[PDB]
Amino acid sequence: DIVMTQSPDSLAVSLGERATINCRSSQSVLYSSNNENYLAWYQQKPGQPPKLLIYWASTRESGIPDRFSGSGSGTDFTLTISRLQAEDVAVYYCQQYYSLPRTFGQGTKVEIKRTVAAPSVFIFPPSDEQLKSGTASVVCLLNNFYPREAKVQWKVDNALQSGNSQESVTEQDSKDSTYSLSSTLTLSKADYEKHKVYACEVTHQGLSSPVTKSFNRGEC
Amino acid sequence: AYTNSFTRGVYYPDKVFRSSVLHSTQDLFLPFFSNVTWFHNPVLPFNDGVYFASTEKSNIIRGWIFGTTLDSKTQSLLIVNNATNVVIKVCEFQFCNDPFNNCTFEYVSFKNLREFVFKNYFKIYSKHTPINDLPQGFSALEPLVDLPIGINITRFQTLLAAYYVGYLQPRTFLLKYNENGTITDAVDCALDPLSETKCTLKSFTVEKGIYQTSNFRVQPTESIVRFPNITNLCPFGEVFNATRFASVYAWNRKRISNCVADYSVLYNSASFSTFKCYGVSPTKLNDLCFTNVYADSFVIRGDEVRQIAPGQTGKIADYNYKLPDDFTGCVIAWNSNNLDSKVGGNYNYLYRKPFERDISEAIYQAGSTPCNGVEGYNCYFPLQSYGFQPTNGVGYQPYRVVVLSFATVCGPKKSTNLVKNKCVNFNFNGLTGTGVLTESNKKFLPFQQFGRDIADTTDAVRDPQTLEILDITPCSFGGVSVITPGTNTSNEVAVLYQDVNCTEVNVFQTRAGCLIGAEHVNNSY
Amino acid sequence: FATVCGPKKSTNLVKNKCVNFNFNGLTGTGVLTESNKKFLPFQ
Amino acid sequence: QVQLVQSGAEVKKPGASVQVSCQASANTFTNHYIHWVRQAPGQGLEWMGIIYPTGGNTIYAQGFQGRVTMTRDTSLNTIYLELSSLRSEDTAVYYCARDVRVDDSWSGYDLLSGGTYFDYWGQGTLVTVSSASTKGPSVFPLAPSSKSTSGGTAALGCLVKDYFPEPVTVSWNSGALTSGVHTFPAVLQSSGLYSLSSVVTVPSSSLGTQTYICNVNHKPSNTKVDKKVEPK
Ligand SMILES: *[C@@H]1O[C@H](CO)[C@@H](O[C@@H]2O[C@H](CO)[C@@H](O[C@@H]3O[C@H](CO)[C@@H](O)[C@H](O)[C@@H]3O)[C@H](O)[C@H]2NC(C)=O)[C@H](O)[C@H]1NC(C)=O
Ligand SMILES: *[C@@H]1O[C@H](CO)[C@@H](O[C@@H]2O[C@H](CO)[C@@H](O[C@@H]3O[C@H](CO)[C@@H](O)[C@H](O)[C@@H]3O)[C@H](O)[C@H]2NC(C)=O)[C@H](O)[C@H]1NC(C)=O
Ligand SMILES: *[C@@H]1O[C@H](CO)[C@@H](O[C@@H]2O[C@H](CO)[C@@H](O)[C@H](O)[C@H]2NC(C)=O)[C@H](O)[C@H]1NC(C)=O
Ligand SMILES: *[C@@H]1O[C@H](CO)[C@@H](O)[C@H](O)[C@H]1NC(C)=O
Ligand SMILES: *[C@@H]1O[C@H](CO)[C@@H](O)[C@H](O)[C@H]1NC(C)=O
Ligand SMILES: *[C@@H]1O[C@H](CO)[C@@H](O)[C@H](O)[C@H]1NC(C)=O
Ligand SMILES: *[C@@H]1O[C@H](CO)[C@@H](O)[C@H](O)[C@H]1NC(C)=O
Ligand SMILES: *[C@@H]1O[C@H](CO)[C@@H](O)[C@H](O)[C@H]1NC(C)=O
Ligand SMILES: *[C@@H]1O[C@H](CO)[C@@H](O)[C@H](O)[C@H]1NC(C)=O
Repeated sequence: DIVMTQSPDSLAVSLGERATINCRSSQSVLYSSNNENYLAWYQQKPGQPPKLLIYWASTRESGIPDRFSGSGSGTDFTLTISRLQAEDVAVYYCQQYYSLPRTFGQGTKVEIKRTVAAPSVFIFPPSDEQLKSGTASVVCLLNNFYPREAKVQWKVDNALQSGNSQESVTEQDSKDSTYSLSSTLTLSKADYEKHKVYACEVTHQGLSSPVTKSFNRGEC
Repeated sequence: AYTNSFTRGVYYPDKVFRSSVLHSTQDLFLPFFSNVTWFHNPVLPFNDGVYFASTEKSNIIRGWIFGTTLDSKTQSLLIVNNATNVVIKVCEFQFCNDPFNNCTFEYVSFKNLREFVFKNYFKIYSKHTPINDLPQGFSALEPLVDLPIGINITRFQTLLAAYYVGYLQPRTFLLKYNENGTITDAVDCALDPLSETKCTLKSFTVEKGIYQTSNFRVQPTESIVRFPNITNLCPFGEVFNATRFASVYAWNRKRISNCVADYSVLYNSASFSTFKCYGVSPTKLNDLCFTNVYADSFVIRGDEVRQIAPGQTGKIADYNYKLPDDFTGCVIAWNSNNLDSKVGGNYNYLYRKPFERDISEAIYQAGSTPCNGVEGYNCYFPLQSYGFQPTNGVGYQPYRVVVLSFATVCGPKKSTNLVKNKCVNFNFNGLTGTGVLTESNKKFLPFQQFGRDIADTTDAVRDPQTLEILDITPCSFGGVSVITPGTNTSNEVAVLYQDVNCTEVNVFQTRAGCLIGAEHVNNSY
Repeated sequence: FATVCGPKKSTNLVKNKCVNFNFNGLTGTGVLTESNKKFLPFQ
Repeated sequence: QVQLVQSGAEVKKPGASVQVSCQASANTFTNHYIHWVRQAPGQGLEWMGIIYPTGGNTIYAQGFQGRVTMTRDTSLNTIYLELSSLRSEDTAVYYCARDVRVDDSWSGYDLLSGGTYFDYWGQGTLVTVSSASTKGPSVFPLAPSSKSTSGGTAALGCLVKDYFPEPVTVSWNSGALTSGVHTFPAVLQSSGLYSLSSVVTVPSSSLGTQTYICNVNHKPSNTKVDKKVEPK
C-alpha cells in the first residue's frame, strides 16, 4: 500500500532560520508512466480537513505559504520554514494523488523553538467550596515556556509530585512559540480540603528545581 | 392598470422622403389597439423596445434610465430633459429610485401629450401634440436622435403624474405617405382580416370582393418516435459478472456485435468501481453505433491496473496489454478484492490490446543474461501473481477492468407512446414526416413497412411495436380568403379557410371550406 | 484602435451635367437638377 | 475555491450511530472523486472514504468501511454524511475535501485516479464522544494564593468536571483578565468526560481581583454558565 504518513509531528525552528516539516509514502510516488510525482502538501489550521497549498510536489497555490511551502523528493517530501516559525506555522502533511486509500498525514506542525522556563508556581488550597473541590487542590499555572515543558505539581497531602499534577492545556502564551496550561494535586471531592496538607508547586525542565509554597488543608 | 393604445406609436421607419404613396414595411411597432400599461416609479423591462407617453403639463417627467443593472456593476444610459437642453450620458451610475464613472459617451441638444419611442446603435423618435385617456387621433413620430453607443439595454426606469408604456412588437405595416412627405395614416397588417386585406392590396380603400391574404396551416402539436422493441442485449452482462475475470498477463476478449449495447445501464451504474471512456461520453455512448465493440478484460493490483489507457505508459500495462493511442473507446471496472481475489489476494492471477505488448508467460523483460529459458533470474517474466493484499480495499487490493473500441453494436433506440388523430411530427425507424396519423383498414404484406401514393410519397406506416397500419394525412393547410363588401360600405368581413374542416381552426362549413363571420341563408339570389 | 472615422472628403456639386455621384454613401449616376420638393427637416 | 463546508455537528457514541453534512460545487461535485475528510481533534484530518458525488460512486478507507457512511448529493450542492458502529475516535470532526478534477479525456466515474488530496476543505464540522457524560455543570474553586496572587505570578482560575464539550463557559478567569491561553479548555479525564484545572494570568491587586469561574460546560453540554470560583 502507499502509506502516506508524516515524520516529525512538530518543529522547533530558530527565529530568522529555517527547518523542514517532513513526510513520505513507502514506495513509487514518482509513478512509472511519467515520473509525474503523485503527491502534494496540505497546510491548514490544526484539526482541519486537508487542503493542498504546496501543489503537485513542485509548485504552490494562489497566496500559498511560500517560505513555509515545499516539494517532493523520491518517496519523501518536505515543507519549508524560512522565517516561518510564527504566523506561517501551519499544521501540514503530504497527501497522495496516487490512490483511493491515499490521504493526508496527521497535520504535523511548523513552529518556533521554546525553552523549558519556570512556571508561576505557588501555594493554593481550594476556595470555600473545598468540601467538593476534588482535583482543584494545590492549583498552579504556566506560560512563556514550551507547550509540555512546564506544569503544576501534586504538592497537596505533602505528596510533592513535581510537575506531575492533573491539568488542562491549550494555545500560545509567548512569542517563542511558547504555550500555556494549569494543574493541581489529585484528590477525591471533599479530599481537596480533607488532605493532610494543602501545599502547592510547579516544575519545568529548564529550571534549577521545582518551585513551591505551603498552606493549610482547604485554607481560605 | 391598462388602457387601449388605439393607433398611436407609428414613426417614420427610415430617413427617406416618399410622395403620396402607400409604403409597406417591417419594423418594431406598437400593435394597434393593444394594451398600454398606465402608471400614476418602478423599474420596468425594455423588452424589444418601448413606446412611451405622458401629459405632464409642468414638465413633471424629467428623464429616463436604461440598461441591464441600472447600477455601477455595468454602464447604463441616462437621459435628462434639463431646463436649458436635453442631456445624455452612459456612465456606470449607482443611484436609488432617482438621484436628487467610465462615461464613454455624452450628448447635448394636460394641454399636451409628450410622446416618444425608444429603440435599438440606439435611436429615439417623438411628437408633442395638444390634447383634451389617449386620443383616438393619429399622428406619426418624427426621428429625434440616433446614438452610436451600442449599450446592453434590457430594463429601464423614469425620473421626475399619469404616464404610459407599451412594447414594440415586430409587425408589418402599410403607411400612408403624403404630399409633404408626412405619414397621414397606417394599417397594422396583423390586426384583423380586413387589415391583412388592405396590406395585401397595398391600399386603404378595398372594393367589394373575395381576396387571398395568407396560408392557414395547422402546426404539429408534438413529436412521436417509434422503433422495434429492444432485443438481444450485449454480452457485457456476463463480462462484468464473471468471477473468472481475466488476469492481465493473459487478457482475453470477444467482438460484441449484432446486439443492443445498453451502455446507459453503465452510465447510471452506481456500483461501478470506475468508467474510463476515451471515446464517446457514456450519455452519448448509450446511443452510439459501431461495427462491433472490441470488448476485452484484464485484472491486477488496483493502483497498477489504473495504468490501463489508450496511449498510456505505465509499466504494469506494458507488462500486460497497454493499448495504442488508436484504442479510444468505452471502459468500466469492478472491486476484485471483494470476490475475484484468492487467499493470497491478487496472487489469484498473473498481474499487470490483449497480449499486444508481446506479453506471454515465458522469458520477457530483463537484459541481465542472453534470455536462456528460465522465466525467473535469467530474463524475468514481469506478470507474475499480483502483489495486492486480500485484506486491503481494491486500490491497495486487486481490481478488474474491461474496455471496447468501436453497423452491429448498436445502442437502444428509445420510443414514445403512440398518438392518433392529431397533426404531429412522426419518426418511424429512418422514416420522418409531419401528419395526422390515423388507424386504418389498409392491409399490406408482412415484410412491408410503408404505404405509398401514385406520386411515390409516403402514405402509411406499419407501427413497429403493435403491427397496425396507420394511414397518414398531411397536417391540414389551405388558403385564407377574406370576403368583404367594399370598405366604402362597411368594415365588417368574413373569412374563408379553404378546404379545412371547421373543427381544425358565427361559423358555417361550406363545400369550399370553413366560412367564419358570415350567416347561412336558405333564400337564393 | 463607428465613432472615430477619418475625414469625409467632398467635391463641389456639379448641376445639369450627367454625373456619377456619392451622397453620404448613396451612389448612382444621373443629371442633378435644382428642384422644388419639400423634404421634411430630417429626410 | 470550491463551495466546501461542513454541518450537523453533534455528539456520536462509539459502537452507536452518528450524523453529519457537507457542501459541494463544480468539479469537486461532478468531475472528481471527493474525499470525506475527518479526524480526532488531536490531528489534521484524513480520508474516511472517496466519493464521486454525482450518483455517489464510492470507496472507503478500511478503518472506516463500517464505522462511517457517505452519500451522493452533488446537484443539491452537497454530500450526505452518517455513521453506524462508530470508531473509538467517535468525537472526530469532519468535512468534504474538494478533490482535483479528472486530468485526461476519459469519461464516466473517475475513481480510477487521484486520492484524498484536494484543492479545498469544508473547515470541519465538530463532534463529541456521546459515550462520555453529556452534561457539564461541575466546578471546583482553586487558584494560586498569596505566594503568587497580588504579586509576580497571579492567576484567575478553577477546576471543571463532567463536560461533553472541551470549552467551558466559566472561562477559568471571571472576566476581569485572562492573559495567555492558560485559561485552557477541558480535556478527556477521570470525570467521565472533559475535565480541567485552568488558570490564566489575572489582576495583581488581590485574589478577588484574580476572580474565577469553574463550570466545565459550554452550550453543547446544556449547562454553560459563569459559575463562581476563587484563589486560595
Ligand atoms: C451484472 O449482474 C447484475 C445483477 O443482475 C446487473 O445489475 C443489477 O440488475 C438487477 C436486475 O437483475 C437490478 O435490480 C432491480 O433494480 C430496480 C431499480 O432499482 C428495482 O426496482 C428492482 O426491484 C431490482 O432490484 C439492479 O438495479 C442492477 N444494478 C445493480 C448495481 O445491482 C448488471 O446489469 C450486470 N452487469 C452488466 C454490465 O450488465
Ligand atoms: C413489443 O413489446 C410490447 C411489450 O412487451 C408487446 O406488447 C404486448 O402486446 C400483446 C399483443 O401483441 C399484448 O397481448 C394481449 O394482452 C391482453 C391482456 O392485456 C389480452 O386480452 C390479449 O388477448 C393479448 O394477449 C400484451 O399484453 C402486450 N404486453 C406485453 C408486456 O407483452 C408488443 O406485442 C411487442 N411487439 C412486437 C411486434 O414485438
Ligand atoms: C401639404 O402641402 C400643401 C402645399 O404645400 C400644404 O398647404 C398649404 O398650401 C399653400 C399653397 O401652396 C401654402 O401657402 C401653405 O403654407 C401650405 N400650408 C402648410 C402648412 O404648409 C398642406 O398644408 C401640407 N399638408 C401637410 C399636413 O403638411
Ligand atoms: C389587457 O389585455 C388583456 C388580454 O389581452 C385583456 O383581457 C384586457 O381587457 C386588456 N385591458 C384592457 C383595459 O382592455
Ligand atoms: C472605470 O472602469 C474600470 C473597469 O475595470 C473600473 O474598475 C473603474 O472603477 C471605473 N472607474 C470609475 C471611476 O467608475
Ligand atoms: C451585451 O452585448 C454584447 C455585445 O453584442 C453581447 O456579447 C452580450 O451577450 C450582451 N449581454 C447582455 C446581457 O445583453
Ligand atoms: C361608395 O362610393 C361612392 C363613390 O365612389 C360614394 O358616393 C358612396 O356614398 C359610397 N357608399 C355607398 C353605400 O355607395
Ligand atoms: C369534419 O370533422 C369531424 C370530426 O373530425 C367529422 O365528424 C366530419 O365528418 C368532418 N367533415 C365534415 C364535412 O363535417
Ligand atoms: C334552412 O333549411 C333547413 C332544411 O329545411 C332547415 O333545417 C334550417 O333550419 C333552415 N335554416 C334557416 C336559417 O332558415
